[PDB]
Parts: sequence; structure tokens; C-alpha cells
Amino acid sequence: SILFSSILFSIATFFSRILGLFRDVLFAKYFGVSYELDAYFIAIMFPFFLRKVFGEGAMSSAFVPLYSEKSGEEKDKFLSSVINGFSLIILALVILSYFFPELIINLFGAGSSHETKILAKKLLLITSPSIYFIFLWAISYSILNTNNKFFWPALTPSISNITIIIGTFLSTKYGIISPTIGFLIGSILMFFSIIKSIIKHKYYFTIKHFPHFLKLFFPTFMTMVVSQINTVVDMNVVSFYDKGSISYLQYASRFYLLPYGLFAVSVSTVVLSKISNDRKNFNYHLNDALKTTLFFTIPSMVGLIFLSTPIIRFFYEHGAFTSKDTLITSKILIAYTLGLPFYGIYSTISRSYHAIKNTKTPFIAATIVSLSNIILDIIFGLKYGPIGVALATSIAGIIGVLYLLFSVKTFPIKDFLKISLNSLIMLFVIYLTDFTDNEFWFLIQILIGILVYLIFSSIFYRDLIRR
Ligand code: NA
Repeated sequence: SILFSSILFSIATFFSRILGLFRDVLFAKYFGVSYELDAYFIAIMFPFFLRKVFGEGAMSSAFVPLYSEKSGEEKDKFLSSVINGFSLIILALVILSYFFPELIINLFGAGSSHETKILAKKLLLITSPSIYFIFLWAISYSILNTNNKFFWPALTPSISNITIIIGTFLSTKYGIISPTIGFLIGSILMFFSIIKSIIKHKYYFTIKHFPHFLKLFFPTFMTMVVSQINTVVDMNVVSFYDKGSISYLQYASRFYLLPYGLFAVSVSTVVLSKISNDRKNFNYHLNDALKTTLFFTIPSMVGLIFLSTPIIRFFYEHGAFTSKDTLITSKILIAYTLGLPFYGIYSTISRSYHAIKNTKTPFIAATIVSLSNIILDIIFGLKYGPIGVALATSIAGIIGVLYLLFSVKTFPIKDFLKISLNSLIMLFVIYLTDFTDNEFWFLIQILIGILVYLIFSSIFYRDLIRR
């Protein structure tokens, strides 16, 4: 029982990590880089952006306290208010979307070609309704958060991936609309997966509590918008360059995002819970988290940059994804990957501040990062295209972390220097091993790099290991 629960949950988490990668592999094989996939991304970008905002707690942060302070029927009324109000908004937001699709389109792919915008308009007819099920999924999620802190809903998004993957398999019959339908159905099934939390409540035909809830919800919602806006800006900027730019950024983003989610984000969740449970030792916990992030993100970066082309070719260069796409996506991946350690630090510091209820400093950091990213998007995007946009993302990350480090005034410098030294030693060794051109050699280079890095980590952290 107890053992079963743990092993099943761990399997589900592992597969959750794998499914995004597999979906992008299938996109590469079945669509490659094309205006069609660009239009798909434009069509799914607004609902995806909203789900990303709500997953960071934009809904929970305002809903949970206002919901908990209420009692009896009023509680349900509050819930109903939230459901009704947003539904109304969403309804308007869908109706307008049907009549003025250019409004939605120009937010994410203003510069894309005519055929791309026509196809994206077509796909919005399928993706716009998913916003409704995404909002309801979010609300359900919050209600659960009163019952238990986090739990499985974190894995409910996996549902979406499965359906999209299924759609991709069927695309040989129908084309891009099959993955788009897959996206919509996935949204609906997410909502159904956690629907129990709302379906147990009585429905009231009211928006009694909605204005007050908006008064408390809008500030936090906008902070999260700013914190998540960089991807929208990057997408809309590169939309002005040749077709497939959006798709290139997505493909490179996958391999940026695996190590980021595994090394940075997880450390950040741990530190948030730790500091929230043990506030008075803020510094200690923060330092610990920082060290951990640096221990994994610096070598990863090095490795990923050195092996970016064989990695991209191994995972993507099949079917519709060509060697040209490999070249371009490799360069973009390098540009993104220069920023990995900085965004790791950034995430850790931001969530520590959140752990002590400081929203101002994280919001200022996010503002610096987004402003920097748009400025550098214009400049470097004009000079270098998509690669310039990715590089702008990395540099903006650096600036943000400089602000956060000066603000929090704590950092494990000694461990940073040790980790950097080990990473350069590792790089030297794998450079020596790069003497043969084989499509699978990079896997043994990964093993060699890991071994060297761990050897020198065990040398330089011998006292810690012993104790
Ligand atoms: Na950028």
C-alpha cells in the first residue's frame, strides 16, 4: 500500500518529465519546422500562457485565503461567483476571439506570413474553448489546495501531452488540426480529472463576491503575467523573421527546459517549503539551495553547449526534421543554455523571497528581466535572428540574477569556484575525447564528463563527504 503509492507516484513523475520531450520528438518527426507548426504554436499560446500563469499560483494565491475565510453556503457562493465571473469574461474573450482573431494572433505571431495567420485563425476556433476548461481546472486545483498542499494535480498536465501526442500520430491522416484537437481534448480531460473538488459544491447563480475577488486577484495576476511574459515577447519578435522561427525556439527550448526543470525548479520547490516551514534559518536554506543548483546547472550547461549538435541530431533529426533544422536548433540551444545557471539561481532566490511573503523584490527582478529581454530581443534579434532572441533571454537572466544577488546579499562563492573549476576540467577532458564523428559518440562523452566531474567533486569535497 504505502510502498505502492510511493513507487507509482515516482513513476508518474518520471513519465511526466519524459512526455514533453517525446511530444517534441514526434512534432519534429511528423511536422519538422514549418509555417504549419508556427500556426499551431500561435494558436495554443494564449491558453498555454494562461495555464502557465495559473500553475505558478495566480489563482490559488487570491482564491485560497478568500475561500477559507468564508463558511457554509457563502463559501460555495464565493466559489460560484469566481466561476461565473471568469466564465463571463472567458465567454466574451471567446466571442471577440471569433470576430477579431487578428487581436489574439498579433500578440504571438504578428510578423508571421499570411498563410500562417490564416491557419492560426482556423486553429484558434479549436484552442479558444480550452481556456474555459483551463480556468475551471485552475479553480478545482485551488479548492484541492485547501484540502492538501499540492499532491497529484501537479501531474494532471501530463494528460494534455498524451492527447497531443495521440493527435500527432493521427496527423498523417488529418494534419496539424489533429494535434490542435488533441490540445483541446487534453484541456477538457484535465478539468475532468480534478473536477470532483468543484462538483461537490452547490451552484448559485450569482457573482456576489467577484468584484472583491478581482480586487485581490489582479495585482498577483499581473506579477505572474510579467514573470511569464518573456516567452510571448520572444515568440512575437521572431515571428518577423523567416517561417519556422517560432518552431525553432520551441525545439531548442525543450532541451533548455529539461535540465532547468530537473535541477533548478525542483531545488526551488524544496527551498520554498523549507523556508516557509523554517523561516528563521532563511539564509541557511537559501545557501543550501543555491549550492545544489550550481552543482548541477553549471556542468550541465558546459556539457549541453559542447554536445548540442549531436544531442539535437539524435533526438530530432528524423522524418520531417532535417539537418538544416539540426544546425539552426543547435545554435539556438547554445544561446539559451548560456543562461541556465543564472535562471537556476534566479528561481531559487525568487521562491525564497516568496517563502517569506516578499512579492516586491521578485516582481522588480522580473520587471528588470522582461524589460532587458525585450530591448535585447529587438537589438540582437535584428542582428542574429532567433539565436539573438535566445541569447537575449540568457543575458536578461544574468541581469536579473545580479539584481537579486545584490538584494539578498548571500551567495556560496567558494562552492561556485569549485564547481566552475570542476566543470572546466570536465570540459577539457571531453574536448580530448572529441576525435571521432559518430552519431552515438556523444553518449559516451556524457558518461566521461559525468565521471570526471564526480571524481573532482569527490576530491574537492572530501571533508564534506567524510562527515
Ligand atoms: Na529573448
